[PDB]
Amino acid sequence: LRNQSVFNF
Amino acid sequence: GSHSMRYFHTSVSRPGRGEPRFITVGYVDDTLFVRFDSDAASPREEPRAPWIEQEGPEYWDRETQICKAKAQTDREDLRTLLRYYNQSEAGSHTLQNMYGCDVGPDGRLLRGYHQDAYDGKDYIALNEDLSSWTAADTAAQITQRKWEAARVAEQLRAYLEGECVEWLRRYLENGKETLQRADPPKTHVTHHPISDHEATLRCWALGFYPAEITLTWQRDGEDQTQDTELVETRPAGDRTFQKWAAVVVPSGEEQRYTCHVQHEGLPKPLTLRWEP
Amino acid sequence: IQRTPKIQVYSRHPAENGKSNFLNCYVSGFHPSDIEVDLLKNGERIEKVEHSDLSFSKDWSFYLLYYTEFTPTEKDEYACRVNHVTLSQPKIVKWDRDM
Repeated sequence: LRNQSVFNF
Repeated sequence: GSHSMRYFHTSVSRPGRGEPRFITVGYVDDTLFVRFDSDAASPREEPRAPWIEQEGPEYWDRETQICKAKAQTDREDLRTLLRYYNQSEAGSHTLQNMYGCDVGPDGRLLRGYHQDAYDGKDYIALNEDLSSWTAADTAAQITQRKWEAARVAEQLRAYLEGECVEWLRRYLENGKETLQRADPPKTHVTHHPISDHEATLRCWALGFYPAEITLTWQRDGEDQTQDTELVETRPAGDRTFQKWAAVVVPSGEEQRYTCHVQHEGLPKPLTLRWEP
Repeated sequence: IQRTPKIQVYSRHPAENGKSNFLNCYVSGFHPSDIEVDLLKNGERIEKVEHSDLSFSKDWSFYLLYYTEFTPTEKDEYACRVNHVTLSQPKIVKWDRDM
C-alpha cells in the first residue's frame, strides 16, 4: 500500500 | 525468511518533447506487483502479480490517485531543483525516489527507507532512525530545513512502522504460494581451457528466487575474493535469477578449486567442483 | 556525470537446438535512463521485442530486460546491440551459449 502523503522539495 | 516492500519512482524531464515521463513500480522482494506509467494508453495503477488482483476497486482508485499526485509533485520538484542548482531550463533531468520497509521472519520492522536522488546522485535521505535527514549538499539542506519545519520525518515514520509493515504482511499472506517460496539454485561448473597452462572454471547458479545469492570460489579452502570474476545477478524472465562466478586456474590444479553456494532456498550451503 | 550500461546476453533456459526458449538482453548500471536496445538474429533486428518496466538499483542506476521468444539452432547467431549517451557507437554483445 502506497503512502498517501504529499511532500515537495 | 525476511522480506521487503519497495516503491520506486522515476521522473525524466524532456524540454521541447512535452512534460516529464513518470514511471513507478512496486515490489515485494524481487516480485513486481504494481506499475503506473504516465505515458501508458490509460494510465491507472495496474496489477502485475496474481495475489494483488483480489484488492477491490477502492484500493485501485486510491493507488491511482497517489500515483497521479506524485507525478505532479515531481514536475514541481524538477522545477525547484533547476532553481536550487542554478541550472538552465533547457536540459533533461531525472528525479528518483524510493521508499519502503524490511521485515523479519516474525513480521516486525527491521528498517524503513525514504530517499531521493537528482540526476542519479543522492539528494536527501531519511536516516535509519526515521527521525533525522542526510542532505547531500547545500541545495538538499534547503529541503531539509522545510521538511524539519513541517515534521515530515514523523509523518514518514508513522507510515513506515504502520501501513508499510501491515500491508506487506497482508501481501505475504495473500501471495504465500510464491512470495514465501524460495527456489534454490540449480548449479554446475563448466571448464574452458584458455591456454596450454590455464583454464577457466565457471560456477553457475540458475533458476533461483529470491535474487540474493553468494557464489564464491575457494582454492585449497581459501576464498579467492580478489581473483574471482562475479557477473551481476540477472533476471531469467520466469521470476528466477541467474549468476556465475569464474576463476582462471593453472591447468592440472582444477580439483583444488571448490565453488560455494549460499541461498535462502538451500538448508546448508552447497559445495561443488568440476566433475569432468 | 553519467554511467555506461553493463550488458549481458543469455537465454532463459540452457540452450537446446530446436527447443523453444527466450533470448534476453539485460542492461544495467546506466544513467541517464534513455537507452536503445535491439536484439539481432544473424545481424538483423528482431521485431517482436518486449521489455520490462523502468526500475533502478540501490545506487540509483537503471536496469531493463529486453526479451524475445526464440528457437535456437546450430547456425543462427544472436546478439544484443546497445546505444546510450555514454557510447560513441553502438555496443554489440554476441550470445555465447556458455556465458
